[PDB]
Amino acid sequence: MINIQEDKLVSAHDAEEILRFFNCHDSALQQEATTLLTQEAHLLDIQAYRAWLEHCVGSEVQYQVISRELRAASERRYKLNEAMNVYNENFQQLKVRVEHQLDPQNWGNSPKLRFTRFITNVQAAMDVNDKELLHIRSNVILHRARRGNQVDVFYAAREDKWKRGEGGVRKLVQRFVDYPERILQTHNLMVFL
Amino acid sequence: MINIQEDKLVSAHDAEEILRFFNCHDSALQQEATTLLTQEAHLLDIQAYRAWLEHCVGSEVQYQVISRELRAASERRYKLNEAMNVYNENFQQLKVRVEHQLDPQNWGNSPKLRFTRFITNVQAAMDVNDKELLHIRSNVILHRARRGNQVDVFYAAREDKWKRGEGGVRKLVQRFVDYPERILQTHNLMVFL
Amino acid sequence: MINIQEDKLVSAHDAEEILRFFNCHDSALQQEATTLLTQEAHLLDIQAYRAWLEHCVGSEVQYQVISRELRAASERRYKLNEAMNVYNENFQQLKVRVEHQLDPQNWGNSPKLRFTRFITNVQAAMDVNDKELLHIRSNVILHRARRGNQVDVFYAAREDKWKRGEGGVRKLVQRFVDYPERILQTHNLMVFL
Amino acid sequence: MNYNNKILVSESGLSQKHLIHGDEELFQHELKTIFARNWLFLTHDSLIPAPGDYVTAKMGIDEVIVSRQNDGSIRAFLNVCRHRGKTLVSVEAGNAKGFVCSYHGWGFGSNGELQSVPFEKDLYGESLNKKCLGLKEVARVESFHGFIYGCFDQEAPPLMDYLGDAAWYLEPMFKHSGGLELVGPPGKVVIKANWKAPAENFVGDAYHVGWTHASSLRSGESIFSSLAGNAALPPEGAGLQMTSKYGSGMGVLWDGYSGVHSADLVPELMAFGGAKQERLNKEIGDVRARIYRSHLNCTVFPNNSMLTCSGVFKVWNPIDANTTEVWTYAIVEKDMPEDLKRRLADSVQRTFGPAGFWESDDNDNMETASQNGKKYQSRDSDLLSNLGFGEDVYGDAVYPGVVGKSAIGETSYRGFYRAYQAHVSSSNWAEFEHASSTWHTELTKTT
Amino acid sequence: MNYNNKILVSESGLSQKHLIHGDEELFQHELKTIFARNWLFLTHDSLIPAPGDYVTAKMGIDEVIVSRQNDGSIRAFLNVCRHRGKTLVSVEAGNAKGFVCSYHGWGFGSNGELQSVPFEKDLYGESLNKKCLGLKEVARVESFHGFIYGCFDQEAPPLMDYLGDAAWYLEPMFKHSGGLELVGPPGKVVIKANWKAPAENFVGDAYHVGWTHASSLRSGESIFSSLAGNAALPPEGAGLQMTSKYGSGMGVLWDGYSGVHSADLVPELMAFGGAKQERLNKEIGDVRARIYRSHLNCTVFPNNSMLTCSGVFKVWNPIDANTTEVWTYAIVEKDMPEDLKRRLADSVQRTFGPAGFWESDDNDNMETASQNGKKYQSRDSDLLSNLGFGEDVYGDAVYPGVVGKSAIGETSYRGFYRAYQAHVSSSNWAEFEHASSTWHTELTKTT
Amino acid sequence: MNYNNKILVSESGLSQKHLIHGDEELFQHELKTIFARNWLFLTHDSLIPAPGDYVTAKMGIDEVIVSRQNDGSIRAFLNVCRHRGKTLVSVEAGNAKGFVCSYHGWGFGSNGELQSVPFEKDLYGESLNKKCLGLKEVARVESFHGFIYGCFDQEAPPLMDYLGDAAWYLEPMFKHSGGLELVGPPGKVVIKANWKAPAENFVGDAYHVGWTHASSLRSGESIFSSLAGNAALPPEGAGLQMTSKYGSGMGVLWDGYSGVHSADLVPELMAFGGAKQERLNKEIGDVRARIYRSHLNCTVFPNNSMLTCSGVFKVWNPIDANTTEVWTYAIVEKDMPEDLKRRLADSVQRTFGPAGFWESDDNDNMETASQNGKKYQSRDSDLLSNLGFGEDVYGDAVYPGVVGKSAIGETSYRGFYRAYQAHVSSSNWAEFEHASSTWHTELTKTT
Ligand code: FES
Ligand code: FES
Ligand code: FES
Ligand SMILES: [Fe+3]
Ligand SMILES: [Fe+3]
Ligand SMILES: [Fe+3]
Repeated sequence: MINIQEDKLVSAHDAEEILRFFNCHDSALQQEATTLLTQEAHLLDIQAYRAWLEHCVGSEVQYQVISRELRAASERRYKLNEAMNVYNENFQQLKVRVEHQLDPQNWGNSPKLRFTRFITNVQAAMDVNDKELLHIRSNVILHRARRGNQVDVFYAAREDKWKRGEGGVRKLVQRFVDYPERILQTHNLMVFL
Repeated sequence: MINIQEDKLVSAHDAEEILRFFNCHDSALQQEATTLLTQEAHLLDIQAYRAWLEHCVGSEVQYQVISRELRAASERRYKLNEAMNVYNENFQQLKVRVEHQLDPQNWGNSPKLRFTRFITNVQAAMDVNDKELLHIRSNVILHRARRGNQVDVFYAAREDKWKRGEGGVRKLVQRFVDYPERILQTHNLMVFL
Repeated sequence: MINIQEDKLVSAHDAEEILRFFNCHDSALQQEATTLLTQEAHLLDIQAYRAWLEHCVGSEVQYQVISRELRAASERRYKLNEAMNVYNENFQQLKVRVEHQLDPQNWGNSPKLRFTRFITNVQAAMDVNDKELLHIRSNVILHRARRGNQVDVFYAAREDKWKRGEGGVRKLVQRFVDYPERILQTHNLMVFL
Repeated sequence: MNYNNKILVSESGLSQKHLIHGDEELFQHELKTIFARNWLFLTHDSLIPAPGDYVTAKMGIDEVIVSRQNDGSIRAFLNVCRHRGKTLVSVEAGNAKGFVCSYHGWGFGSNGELQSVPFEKDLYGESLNKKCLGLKEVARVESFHGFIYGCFDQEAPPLMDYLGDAAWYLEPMFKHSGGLELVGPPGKVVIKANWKAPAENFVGDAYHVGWTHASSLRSGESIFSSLAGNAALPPEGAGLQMTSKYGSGMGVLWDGYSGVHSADLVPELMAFGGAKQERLNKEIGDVRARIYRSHLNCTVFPNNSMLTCSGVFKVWNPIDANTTEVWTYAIVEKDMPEDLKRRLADSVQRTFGPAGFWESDDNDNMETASQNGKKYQSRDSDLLSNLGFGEDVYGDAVYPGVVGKSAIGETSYRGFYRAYQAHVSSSNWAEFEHASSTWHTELTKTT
Repeated sequence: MNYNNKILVSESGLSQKHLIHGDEELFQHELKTIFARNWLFLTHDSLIPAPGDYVTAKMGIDEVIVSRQNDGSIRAFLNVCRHRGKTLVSVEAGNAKGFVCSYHGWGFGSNGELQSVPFEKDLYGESLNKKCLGLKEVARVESFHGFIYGCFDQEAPPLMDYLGDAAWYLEPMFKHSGGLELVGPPGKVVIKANWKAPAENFVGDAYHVGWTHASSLRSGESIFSSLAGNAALPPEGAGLQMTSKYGSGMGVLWDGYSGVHSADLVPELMAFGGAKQERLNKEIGDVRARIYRSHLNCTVFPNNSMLTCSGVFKVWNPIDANTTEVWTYAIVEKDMPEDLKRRLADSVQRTFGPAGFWESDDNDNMETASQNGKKYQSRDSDLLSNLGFGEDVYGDAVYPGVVGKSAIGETSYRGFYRAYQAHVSSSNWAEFEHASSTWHTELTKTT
Repeated sequence: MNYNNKILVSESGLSQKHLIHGDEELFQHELKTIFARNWLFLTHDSLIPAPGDYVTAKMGIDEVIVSRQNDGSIRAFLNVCRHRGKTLVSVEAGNAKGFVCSYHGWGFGSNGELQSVPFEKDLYGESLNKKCLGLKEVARVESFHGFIYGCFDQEAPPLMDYLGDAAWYLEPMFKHSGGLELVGPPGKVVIKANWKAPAENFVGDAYHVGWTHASSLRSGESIFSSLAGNAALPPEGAGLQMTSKYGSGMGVLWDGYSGVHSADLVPELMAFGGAKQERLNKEIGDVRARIYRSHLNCTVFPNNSMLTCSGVFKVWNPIDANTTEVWTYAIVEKDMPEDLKRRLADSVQRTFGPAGFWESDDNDNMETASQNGKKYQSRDSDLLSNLGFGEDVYGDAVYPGVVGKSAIGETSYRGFYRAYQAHVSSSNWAEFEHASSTWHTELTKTT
């Protein structure tokens, strides 16, 4: 579909990702993906982090959120690290973050935080080579309220890979987010997108 | 699914509500619920409040939005009223609010307000004992603009019960919202979530 | 459904538009519309503006976004232009805007902007007289981030007409948005809603 | 601006410069001369009844912890750790024997004392004088029939004296009814108005009700529904207005016991209040028993307002000159049946809470009036409060205070602004008193 | 800062301290010495043609109601109630015989008079002097060929004199073409720039067009498309620049009647303007008839700008030092066919409106230039406006004003800032005049 | 406020007025006396290694371009065009031989010189003195082993002298390890705290770790995990604290080479640092080789902090009194294997980055402490920093600087605030020096 020499603002990665969804439309896969994501978001919104790990997250997961340095659209010489990892977590590292959330001496969690997640624009396609691997794209608005008058709203597109694991349950094996805001105005990014 | 002794941040109510959706998935019920909510939101967005009452709201409705006092995550002794009711309306009380909106001397309504509602994350399940009672969960972003430069955005999860009434039309018989922001920064909460 | 003499806040246009969706529900049309809009939003989000024009936009398109002057709810005498056109574009005018975006001397595009679109509340109905014309209504939240700390969020309802064009591809032939905020607080409205 | 000389409020309270609702330098000056000086509402006994119970409250822009002591008294402290200044308590209410700071773990008692410091022996040795490191304590904390007020200024008049002539009007409901309870938690909403806009509105504004609240009156079907759209003026003798030396004031609307409550609660309330009134006739006399079941719209200077009978209780917490955080509680009579109290509490929030349809009518009035105070051509303009001037009395045989014997007027605005001007131009309570030695004469001129 | 002595603008307008775009104390000072003193754009006859028609407009940070009187005149009033200061009118335009305040219901006429007060007889008696309670009136309201300006200062020069030498350049289009209409409603957008950044840009900035608007020039295919990316400098004698005593100024680009309009409108416009020019040659002479159909980029001091021919009409409404509310209208010639007027109006918004692709090119320029004015190391730095200095003339036989006989220069910046500095350092119009007694000599030094 | 006389910091640094974290006038004063005067972190050699490489950085509220010159040196310039003040460079890093302004197209070299102006010949002729129109240059740019700092004040001490006694502690890691690299790009997050809150926390706050970070210590399983919840005090001689004349200071925790890194990296790090230490014993001696692999929590005055070994490198960029933009980089030893550097860089962001679970523990501490500084009753209150006072030494035979021979104390706060007060009360570097002639005696009183 996309020629990136003509569509000059489109990255090679973005053009690759779109081809994956335009071709095969599978209406029931879109519906399975919607259910999966709605249930994940429900668990996260009620802060059932252990349940999220147990039911939504695969043992081989890579959970990654990057922040890309601002560079010239015309930049061709400067070749140093383009991005940093806000998150780049394996299952054990996610478990550490979950323990931190549940610890009774996490003072920042009292009074209890309030999360509301809005998941939209779900697209789903099976991978062409690994027929057990489901590609899911979705957008999230995440609202976090705490301590009377603190309100932070996060906005992101998520590129996921999900795979059937134990009990035949589809679990997240990769999440990739390129966070759109370079300087965060939300105090921190301490939320599971 | 959820053990609240292990998932220490999850309330008993939240764990109860989630069990209701994880079990029975009924793809066509999810679709009926989506239609119902999209149509309700359309009527509300165009300020057809009488039509909303007539077509979406059951005569036995309880329409409730609470604000919960901030208490210690570890609090076990202090046992006074935990929440206040921003809304706790029966059908007649909703009708009063609707008349107030339509009154030609409601000065705050001139010039006309602009509403846009975004409904996401719809889940639906029939009740286990009353087979005529449909549980619907959904999240809303509500955008309200008025008077040139006033913009307020509301974010909430809604726990609804809907039941077939007259003409066989599914109508709202309970809406419950636990409003996530303790101190409102939107001038007021004078919107139908 | 709506009597605008009783539902005093509802405009004739709004009451007309709603009748179109309440009557015929066609579950698969709703699904086709959802796909169309999700794909359009994906192309726009990755800034594949040429691909958007080629794949989503009909040659006979009218792409219109108005800003309505604030007038008294009771106003009956003053009869001058009620609105101005933020956009009122034919295909050639959209192409001009697309060239402007892709021009290597559009300094405002370096570093690259980040867009995330959230499309919700999709409704779809075939037109009663032209059976080749599909009416689609949807709501959009559009998030635009640039230059470290600039973040603008747009909110709108879109009334679209889509029609099969060449290759049998459904393309946009009319988009109408009545922008809800009278004074924009987003620096500009230079985004494709 | 020289606050000693600047005439912000004209003689007799007749007018005020519009800038008082918008000027940020004046707002900063009010923190000192209004909020650090005067009595401010904290909480009710009913919200902290047991030893160790506490709530947080604002006093001006400061936050305080208000805690029930072991001996039954209440003490209040700045919610700020004595070490590096972190906010100590992050919740709104609870029960505890002390508060531990989450920064370095200093532990303070419910009595404010520094009780423990992590590794004190190994780190400070005997060097730390904990006795001098207790939380900063609110100098004065006093009760008016269960309602707890605080004052940073040790020189303030006792709360009872501060209420002045207003106390006589509150007592039937606050004392002789058997007592009130505050039903929490409060609604909390930020409005873009100066704290004085809702304060003045509740202290003395009956004039606006018929026009501002036309839609709510018509829709809600309350006992005042005939006022809707200024279709009818209240009868002669439908009420009165009063004000007092220290600025507190109120309107009295005779017999309006059901207040703003919609038709669904009118019969039950009118029965309840009438039955209590019959018993009170023998104890406090006919006039005062009638006051008990009359609707009082009152401001306790500076920023605490209420509607008795309607049961609305407000704190207008100042944030900046065009920002206020509104706290809304319900007040109920302790001896009402519990089901009535629940329904009354819901009805207060229904009308005057965060989604209060009445309160929403007032939003634009307050916000634009306040914001216009910043606009260049309006700063030096005069807000008018001359309605009824030259007809007020003082020292009446039956009704105490400076009193306007009419339901609608601006008597209470004049007394509120007289007290406000005396405070802003004074350095301490002695100077306020000197500035106020002929307060009632100033208010009744041309009478 | 001592505005009497502080050199914010250097001699001959050659440079300005960067802080002028960021300093909030100076912004407050401008409200007084710029906006309360000078003529400000309100509306057009075409927007309020009939008795009772009104619009709201800003004058600096103040809001005013501008109303067509029964006798055909226009009066303007502060949009602020005389009672407790509420904003009177909440809409942008309409038709009415009066305005009733939604707070307590005071009713003011279209003429500003207090006409009615609810229950006046029962409440105020004969005590209320309504005659003294009319809306605060804008002292001066004058028309320039249908374009209505207001001034709070009764001592201001008449609008025609205030336009000075700029009037001669505007007249062909404003007067001799048969007249203009303003097509509303305006686009309205908030930018994070000081009002002076777009003001200076429109008054005299041809230099930026080829570089800033490279993408719009290339994409839109307008009659100026060859400038794209500074690929080509305009011919010798392609235009000129002028400025005037009271600060108004403009660029003239000879013959550019289709202006920024994209190729789709070029042939029709070039035909229309050329045909009118041929008729005007006999009435006003060749030079002035050519001016009619030449593109003028003008600022009417302080904050009203326009592009004739392109038909863009702007108000840069000040909010604070780094915030401006931009209003964008289209101007059309009354005798154009209606279909052309509609298309021209859409094209103005397409290029310079809220989604104007040209206007968007300017956003970063204006916003960062303004915001850099707050940065510590930049506050005392000098913005340069020396291009063409020492080549300007005054009293030319053909072109009036201080004139730079080149299309690109900074002549108009220098005159704008000369007038700005004279106002900010002056207490009233008499002092501005004294400060301006050698204005053109100051501007033409080294010539 | 009179900064010459106002005691914001008490003798010996023992206490500070809480207003210093909230007062906006003082913030403006700091721009002058702190940020325009002192050395500020810009970048690392590793981020701009090749000719033409550049980054943007903040210096206080100013933005600068930092560019590698052809001759290998680094020069820095205000990121502000010399014409009309537009921000020149809108990206964070890149490679270029110059920077062209997008407003009117002026082209500046990597060396700051004005190199080209569009149509210079036709427009300016020979009139434009480009030689005087170069970008405003940062007076001083110096390197500390690859780490580049800038200073607007030509009179500042050389960077090495400015680091004073702190340099001795940094050298083992910064110099003797073979050198460090900064791994970019940085995380960037805005917090609602004054820049001094995180600055003071990193300079000298070991006391808070066990309590504030209880959850992170317990969850992460780092070499300091036993501190969780103040369950255990570190051994005697577990470390020390130091401070220096110009305000820089640090804590030293002996042997803590794996720092905050979770168990997954502990064995690899402890092996790596231990092996290097064994080689360093012969080159720099046992004590200094041990310092190399000990955890230093340091602030380089005023607003640059780091945790060596953990590899966290912070810039607390000031925005206003209650707003700070936090930049977070990872530091790694150049001779670590590349896979270890990648994992170490991820672990730094995992713990202390935008989603850093440790850094999040500190948010409320810093934000509320800062915001409480604005609250009326707290402005004049005293933040305490007396822990360990009277036990500090100066001129120790082994450890230089003012030194507290204990792991936990407030020695480094006292030296930071002593230097801060000397700067805020001084007009230039000469006056700071005069104010600092007995700095170490002031700090060791009662010892
Ligand atoms: S700030 Fe409270 S213990 Fe240190
Ligand atoms: S404020 Fe307008 S009538 Fe009172
Ligand atoms: S502002 Fe940079 S070239 Fe003019
Ligand atoms: Fe009211
Ligand atoms: Fe431009
Ligand atoms: Fe910490």
